[PDB]
Amino acid sequence: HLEEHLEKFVENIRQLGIIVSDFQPSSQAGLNQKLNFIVTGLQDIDKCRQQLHDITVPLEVFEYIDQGRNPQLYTKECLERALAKNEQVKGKIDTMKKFKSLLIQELSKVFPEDMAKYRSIR
Amino acid sequence: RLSTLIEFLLHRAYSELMVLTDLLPRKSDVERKIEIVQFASRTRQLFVRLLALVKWANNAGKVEKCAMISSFLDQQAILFVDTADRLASLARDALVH
Amino acid sequence: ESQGIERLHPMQFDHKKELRKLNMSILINFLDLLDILIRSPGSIKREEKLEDLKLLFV
Repeated sequence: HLEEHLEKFVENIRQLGIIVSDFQPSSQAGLNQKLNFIVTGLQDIDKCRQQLHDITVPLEVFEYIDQGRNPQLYTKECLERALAKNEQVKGKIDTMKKFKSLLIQELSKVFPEDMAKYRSIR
Repeated sequence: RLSTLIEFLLHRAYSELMVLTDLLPRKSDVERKIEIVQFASRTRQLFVRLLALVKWANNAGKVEKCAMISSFLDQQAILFVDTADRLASLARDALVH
Repeated sequence: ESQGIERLHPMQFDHKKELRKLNMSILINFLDLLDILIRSPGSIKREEKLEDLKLLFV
C-alpha cells in the first residue's frame, strides 16, 4: 500500500510549495503546468498499479463517490447482506437436519424399509 | 474507472488554463491573485482526491473480500431461488394431473 | 399402475402396503429436496420424483 503514502507525500509537498511560493512570482506562472504534469504522472502511476494488481474495481464505489455520501451505507448494507446469508445458511442446515430426523422417526415408527433406504441408498 | 474522471478533470483544467492565459496580456495584480487563489483551490481539490484515494486503498483488500463474499452469496441465493421455484412448480403448478 | 411402466407392487395390492409405500416415497422425495437445498442445487432428481409421485397419485 505505497500509492496512498505517495499521494499523501505529494499532497504535503504541493501544500508546502504553495505556502512557500505564495508570494509575488515575477516569472511565468508555471505552477499550474507543474501541478497538471504532477497530476498526470500520478494518474498514470495509479493506472499502472491498478493494471499490475488487476483488482476488481466495482461500480458501487464509483457510484457512492459520484453521489457524494460516505461508504458507511455500503458497509452497513454489506454487513446486513452477510448476516442475512449466514442466517439463511443456518436456517437451511436446521431445516435439513429436522427433515432428516423426522423422516428417520417416521420410518422407524412405520416401516424399517424406508429407514434402511434413507440410511444406505439415500 | 478513476482514470477516466482524472483525465476528464485534467483536460477541463487545461482548457480553462488555456482560455485564461489567452488574454494574459491584460491581467493585473488582482487578476494574478485571483489566478493564484484558483490554483490553490485546484490543489486543495487534488489533495482531497488523494485523501479519498488513500481512504479507499486503506480498505481495498477488505472491499475485495466482501465483494467475493457477496458474489458467493448471490450464487447461493440464485441456487436457492431455483430450488424454490422447482419445488413450487412441482407442488402447486403441475398438480393438475 | 401395473401396466405401461415397471411394476414394483405385488399382486396383493394391499391398501396399507400401498399407503406405506407412498408415504416412504414422499419422505424420500422430501429428504432429497432438503439435501439438495442444503448442499447444492446441482441435483434435479427432486422434480423427477415429484412428477413420478404425481403420476402415481393420478
